[PDB]
Order: sequence, then structure tokens, then C-alpha cells
Amino acid sequence: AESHRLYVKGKHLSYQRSKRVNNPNVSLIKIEGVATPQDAQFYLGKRIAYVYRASKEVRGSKIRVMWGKVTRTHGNSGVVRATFRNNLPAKTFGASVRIFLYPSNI
Amino acid sequence: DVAALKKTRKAARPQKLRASLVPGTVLILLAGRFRGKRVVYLKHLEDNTLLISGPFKVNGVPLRRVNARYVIATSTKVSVEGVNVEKFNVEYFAKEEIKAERVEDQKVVDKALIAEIKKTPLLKQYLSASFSLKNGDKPHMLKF
Amino acid sequence: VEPVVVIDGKGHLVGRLASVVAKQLLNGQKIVVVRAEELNISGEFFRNKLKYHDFLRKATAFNKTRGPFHFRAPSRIFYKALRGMVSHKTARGKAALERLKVFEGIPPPYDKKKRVVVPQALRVLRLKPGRKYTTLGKLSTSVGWKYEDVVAKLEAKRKVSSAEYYAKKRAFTKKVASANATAAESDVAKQLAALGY
Amino acid sequence: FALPRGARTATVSKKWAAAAVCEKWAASSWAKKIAQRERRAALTDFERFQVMVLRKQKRYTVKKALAK
Amino acid sequence: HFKEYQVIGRRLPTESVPEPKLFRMRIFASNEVIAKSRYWYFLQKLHKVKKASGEIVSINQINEAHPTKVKNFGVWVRYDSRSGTHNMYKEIRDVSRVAAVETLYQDMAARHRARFRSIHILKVAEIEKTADVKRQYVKQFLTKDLKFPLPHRVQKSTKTFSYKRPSTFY
RNA sequence: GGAAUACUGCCAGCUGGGACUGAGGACUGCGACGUAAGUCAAGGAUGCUGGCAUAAUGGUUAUAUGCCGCCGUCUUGAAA
RNA sequence: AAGCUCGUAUCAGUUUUAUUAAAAUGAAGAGCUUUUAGUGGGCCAUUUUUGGUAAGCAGAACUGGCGAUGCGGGAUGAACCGAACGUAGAGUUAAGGUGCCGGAAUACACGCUCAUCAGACCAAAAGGUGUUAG
RNA sequence: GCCCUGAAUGGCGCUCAAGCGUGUUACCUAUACUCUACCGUCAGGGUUGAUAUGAUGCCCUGACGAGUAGGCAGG
RNA sequence: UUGGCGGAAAGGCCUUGGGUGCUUGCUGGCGAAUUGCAAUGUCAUUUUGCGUGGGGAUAAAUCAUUUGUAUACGACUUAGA
Repeated sequence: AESHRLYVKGKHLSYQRSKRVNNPNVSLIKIEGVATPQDAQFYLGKRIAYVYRASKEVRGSKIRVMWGKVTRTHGNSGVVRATFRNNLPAKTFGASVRIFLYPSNI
Repeated sequence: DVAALKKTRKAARPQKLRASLVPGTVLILLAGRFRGKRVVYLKHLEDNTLLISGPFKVNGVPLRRVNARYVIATSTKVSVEGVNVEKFNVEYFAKEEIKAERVEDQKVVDKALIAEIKKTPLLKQYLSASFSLKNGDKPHMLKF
Repeated sequence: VEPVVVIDGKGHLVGRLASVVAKQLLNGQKIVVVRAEELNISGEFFRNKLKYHDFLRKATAFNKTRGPFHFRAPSRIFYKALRGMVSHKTARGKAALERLKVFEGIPPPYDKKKRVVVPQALRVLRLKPGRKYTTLGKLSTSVGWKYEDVVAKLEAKRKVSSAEYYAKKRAFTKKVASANATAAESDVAKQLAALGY
Repeated sequence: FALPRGARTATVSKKWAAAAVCEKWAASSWAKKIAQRERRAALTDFERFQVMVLRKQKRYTVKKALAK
Repeated sequence: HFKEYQVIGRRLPTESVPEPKLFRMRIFASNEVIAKSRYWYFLQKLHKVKKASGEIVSINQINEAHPTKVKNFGVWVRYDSRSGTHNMYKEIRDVSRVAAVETLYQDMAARHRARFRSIHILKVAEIEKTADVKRQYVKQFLTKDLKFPLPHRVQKSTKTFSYKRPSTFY
């Protein structure tokens, strides 16, 4: 088959923040196809992986990955809070992220 | 001097498998070597893993242990009552080129399972096609 | 969902269209705007024309060159409205603006590609019936735009040869419908209807 | 369908059944589309796979008919 | 969504005057607590008895008997504003009294800037017979075979983009 | 004439999904199940596993990214 | 800060008779000396309020905020709104907001306005064939 | 009730408003609040026929933690 | 490989002809494993160098001399095998 993607793609909007102060420890992730928090409930707890390429080959591969989890819904437009072992660099706002279907409960 | 640990009060009670996981259910692997391949559920192992088969003859997936949390359970159930899976256990997968005994068991299990699959039309083709998402797909809407 | 979204500005509101596009730009989605000269603004012509002159007055008290300058093209007017809605003078804002393209009419190759519209920014679906509105074309010309005639002249050439493409497409779809219609009711077609297809 | 102003529930049901609006309603593209969307949602992954096989088979006949 | 409450107070009894007049009135409020407060406020404006010497004998909700029939309601309202309180009369066509009175508060706030505290509902009575309605905008809906379209309908789009160029037809 | 249904309040009713915490460190006590022996979710996490044997996660620092933001004394009501 | 007496009928910036008993709430933080650094600017608002002519307000006193003060909002802002601070993880909120900058609904319901800088920021008693309900 | 004369919004921007008056639901947050991890102060209590860490020690419990001049204690 | 259209940023869009692969439109014969229960499990994009193999063309500006329609000083405009 032409398509092999087994994950739902999304875009990282920005960190949880107030008008002035921001909280880098929490990130807001937009999931394609989600419109309301009720639909976003399915994605809660799903693993979140960010993939970026680095010129220097590390451990035999040039691809580096950061892992995270879906924590809770955000807003009334399907936005969902996300957390990672290491917070995103803040330079990836609007960048695509991979939301896997595991751990699945269906 | 060393100090002993306090008497912990916990019980390793048996896993409460989700209702959607029943033997003979067609599974979909989300990660690993055979990620995206459609698989048939056979038996629940002692170590909480799931004993599964492709079957091997259909898609090349051999008898493997798979985690229940990395699997999507479909509603398509193939008869598995005639397949004996009592031989396989935790010690069967204790590693440390293919072992001869492994091949013999694979064909024996496949023989019984292949006949059941042949009943429903297109089932053999269905298991031979790797699952993958397409544009416009939404897992929360997609029924499984 | 679409790597490059092409938005037809005809019949849209600059404020609503700019705000919707601005958020997408900050979200990493590339957007292209076409037919900006046909964009509309609420209120009758006098109010929109008068307000533009008032803004032009405050450009700079002592030296216009050492300050801002007024762009007459309709696309720049939309860009100015969208620019104020983006965090300019920042790496994120500057990078986001690079994802946006605005042109008058539909220059190629966008003419051969599908173009979408924003339902929540159409004049028809937002302006009360019977109320007056202003079009960027007249407003842009009134403030010194010297390319309205050229855009209108060559836009007709764009309108022409596109109905011909649709005319060929319409005839082609007619053959497909006949081929599909005759193939209907077959064993495969009948079975497909059971599964909803 | 004909109905008197202020008709009670019993009268509405009597007129509703007589007019057979439900039968007429279902025999329309607008009503049919609703069923089609609902039907596509309940399709199991196995059923969805069958659609691909059936659709391709129909495509061969449809395309074979064309070009002649 | 207000509720219709009936409140009775009897200026707690004293020896040689048992069972006082037991003033009775109907109050519309969102809850019992709000209804009780309004009852005390109205008393002090008409009956000089105060909450200290007053008592609430009973309170029960009055549900509309037939919340299906469409009824024309004639309402007399006394409301306060920058100037002295002015007598006002209005007619509302609604299924139930509680529904009709709710629309009055919205109209007063819009067309008169009055609020709940500044509005005193005098009486609500059904117009049991046709041709008794005086306001033109209520007689408007009484014409036989009244048919009218809903031109320029707008569908609230869910997605941010639309390829159809939707039409407002109905 | 009898049924619900809506609203309020209760359940020492049931049943899932997600997020953080694992602090104490040999038994002493309050409790549940079992006729009993004993077990337990009962004064704080335990039971297995996969890769790291290319041994890294990580520590310091240059830059970049999202947000925030000249000193010491002395006035008055703070800023000055 | 020490000592003494006493854990409390010892009282309280608390609620009511009476001509100061007692009843409720809260607390062992109650009382007597003995001695001892710094402290005499006040600003703003509230109130009793007398004085007055274009004006404003001045002035006597009382009660609160600041004065020694970080935090969120108020686009920035003495004295505005909430909130009185050890270092951390998790969740709900105060005031403010939910078209972008800006994290949150281009939410719903009812009305209201074309303004040739509208609207979101006291000289206005009256004028207007402007609009809407009485 | 709203609009212009009745004198000379933060920006982008907006008009069945993204303005005005009211009501009904969803959500963001402060060092605030609720649960939990750690440092110290206070208060309470155990401690010996004493345990090598030694009673200035070993512990269990609850609360608290802003600050100019100034005072005290530990480094 | 024939022919046509597209100058707005055409830099692309379509058709005659035969050649060569797939064709899951339909029915069959074998391989998948030990990546050991997952680690994005590496499958594209813009730029450059060194290398071969096959093609193509194979020059100018400045400084200098000199000059004035120029020139505060710079700068700029003339002419030459």
C-alpha cells in the first residue's frame, strides 16, 4: 500500500501560558480530525513522539525522537495538553508531531 | 548495618483482560517488527502477553508474544476451538539459526487455523493485507 | 490537511479573512490568497475611503521615508491588516509571514489548482441583507492604484478558457455518469450498496 | 401534509400515518444520504477491506466499458 | 429559566389578632431562595410590615396546566427607571406563563435597560378569546393559513474551509 | 381513570479511560473474607520484561527558540 | 528579655436584656511588676460637618488602603479588582477574558444602532420629517 | 431603549459585531485554594537495668514560613 | 515519438503511434521467523566537494596612458593591438 502511517498527525501550537508568563513544562497539541473535547477523550494517554533530523549521526542513525503522553483535554476546540520527558525546544511551534494509537483500549 | 524492607502488602492478581480480547479475534499490531500486520489471537499467556499467529503461512508472522496494550481488537472472530495451544508457555520463549522445534509447531498450528480461515470468503486476503491509515481517517470514529 | 491552501478572497471580509488566515499561519499551515482585488469590507464606500486617508495622515510627522509608507495594491492592504494580527519583529512572526502569498487575480500555477473559501468569512453569510459594503477594487483605485484595468482586462482571459476546460470536464463527467449508470445494479454494484458504497 | 392548526398528539399521529410522510421521506436523496453516512460509520475493518475489493472490481468494468 | 412560586405571608400573629389577612401573591424566580427575597421586597413597598415581623406560611410551585396550547398572554408590568415608576402593559404569545414572562425581561433589558430587580410584574392573564388582542404585532400571527419563509438561512460550518461556496437558499 | 416522563436530592450502587505521587523500611494496631487452617485492596509498591557491553541519560558552556526583565545614598505621597 | 502568680469565670476590635449579673461563639496565648533598641513623614479614600464664590474646595475630627510589599488582571501606570510569599509535583479557582497578537467557545437565547473620526474612553437644558417599545 | 449636533478601544481590527442591555452553558490561569515530596522554627510526647553516633543524641505528631529600622540565634 | 495549448510569475498542461514492466479483474505453487513483548527503527527534501564517463563554449572589468560634456577631495563620462 502507498500509505504506511499508523499514527495520527498533529501540530504543536504552543506551551500552556498566561497572557505574559508561559509554562514550558506543558505543551498544546492539535490533533487532526478532533473538534470537541469529547472526541479528544479517545486520544488521552496515547504516546506522543516528535521526530526531527540531525546532521550528526548518533548511535548509527541521524533521526532523533522525543517521547511524551497525552494528559488532558484543553479548550473547547479539541486542543489537548501534552507532556514530554524533555520539553520541546519552542522552535517547533506549528511543526508536525506523531500521535500513536498505543496504548490502545479498543 | 543493612536494614530489611517492610512487609509489603500487595497481590499479583490475574490480569483482567478487556472484553474485546477473545481467542480467535483478528488483531492489528501497532508496533514492532510486524507493525500494521493483521494477526489472529490464540491464547492468553501466563506473563500477561498474548500468544498470536499470523498465521505464518498467510503473512509470514510466526508464533510470537505480543502485548495486549499494543493491539487493536477487531470484531472479526475466526474459529480457534480446534487449535491446541497448550504446548506454548513462558519457558517456550526463553531465548539464550531457527530452532527445528519452532518450525514444527508453527505448521501444526497453521494447519488447523488455515482450514477455519478458508471458510469465510476473502478472509485469507484480508489477513494478508497490512493495515494502514489513509487521508481523512479518524481512529476515534473508525469502529473496530 | 492540504499542504498549500489557496483561498479566494472574493466576497470575503478583510478582518475576518485576515484573522482566520493569521491563526493558520502561526500553526504552520501555508496559505495563498488570490483575487484580493475583489475583496470586500463592511460599510459604504465613504467610510472605508475616509478611514484610509486618516491612517495615511499619521504616517510620519517629519519624514515619511524615515517611517512607514502606504501601499496602494489591494494585496498589500490585506497584508497590512494581516501583519498587525501577527507578532512581527520576532522570529516566529517573521517565519509565519513567509508562509503567506497574496496576488491580485489568480496568477499561475494557482489558476490550474483548486481554490477554497472560508465559510465563516463570506460577506453573504456575515453581512446583514440590504446593508452597504465596500470593495477593495474601488477603494484601491481611489487611493492611487493604477492596475485595476489591467487586472480586470486579463482576468476575463482567465475566466475565458476555464469554462472551456469545465465544458470538456462536464462532457467527460457525462460519459462517466453514463458508464457508471449502466454498470449500476450489477452483482458488484448491488453488493456495494449494502456496505453503504 | 395536511394538518389542522393546534392538532393534538393523537390527531397529529393519525394525520401523520395517513400521509405516510415517513415512507415518502425515506424515498428521497436527502433522507438516503443520512442513512449512507450512518452505514459507512458502522463498517468494520473487515467490511472496509471488502469495499476496496468490490470498488476495484467495479472500476475494472466501468473503465473497461469506457474507451470503446 | 424562572419558576412560578406562590408566596403567602401573615405578619406573625399576636394575641387578640389570630389568623391575619395572609397576603397572597405570585412571584417568578429561578429558585425558592430568590422568590422569598422578592416577596419581602414587594411587601415593604405595599404593606408596611417588615421581614422582621413577617413569616412565610407556605410556598409551592405552580406548573402550567397545559404546556402544549399556544396562548396569548396579556401582562401588566410596573418597572422603575431613571424616572418614577411607570405603568406598562404588554402582550406576549407563548406556550406557558413562565416562558412568556421570561421573554418580557429580555425585552425590558433591551428596549428599556430595566433588570429583574427594577421590574415588578403586576398580573399575567390569558387572552381567552381572539380579537381581544390590541397590539398589532400579536394580531400578526392570528391570520388564517399564515405561511412565511425563512430567507437567507446560514449553516454554521464546522471546518475552517469550504470548497462548495455555500448558498443561503432554504 | 392509570401510567410514566422532566426537575430536585440520595445510594456505606455498579462499571471503564486519562494525569501526578511510590514517601515509610524486620511483626507489633484498627479491620474484612473463611466453620477453621489461613488469605486480604486492612497504620505509604509490589511482580516480571526490553534495550543500554557501540555503554549512555546526564554535568559545564557558545548560539538559537517561546515569555519576562543601570546601579549605591536621600528627600516627599510614591515615582521623582 | 527574666521573674512571680495563674490555666484558665483569664478574657475577646464578636452577638442581646439591665440599670453591670447572665446567655452563644473562640482560646490554656490570661494578669503584676522589673527594663529597653528603633519610632514624632504623612499621602489617598470614607464619614459627622461648618464656611462659599464663577470657581473649585478650605478647614476640625473619625474609620479604612499605602507608608515596610512580592503575585495575576487593569494594553503601562501611587491610591484600581482579587489575592498577604519556604523549594517542588498534581487539580479547582479570585479579578480578567475567550477573532489574531493572547493561553480560552467566530457559543446559544432575546432585543437594540448606520454614525462623513459611531460604539467599545461633563459645557448636554434642548434640536433632529433618525430609529424602537410604551 | 439606541443614533448625529448640542464645539475639538492597546494595535490589528469589527457592523444579525468581534459594539450596546440581560440571561443560559464550556474553558485559561495567581506564589490563592485542595492532595502529596523535601529544608528549618515552634509546640507537644517517647527515650536508661543507655544504645558503638555520644541524651547538645535517636525519634513520632500538628501548625507555621512576607518584610524596612531594629533585636535575637545558628553558621 | 506526432500534434496542440498555456507569457501574469508561461518553466507547465494535454494528445496519434508503437516499445517495455506491473496489473490485486479472476484462480493457484513457495519466502517471511531469532528486530526474541515497542523503541521514527533510518525508505524524502535544498546546497556543496572530490571522482569518473559522455557533450559545449573557449571573455571581460578594474589599475595604467589619456581625456572633460565632469570635477571641492572622491566620484563619473571619452580614445587606443
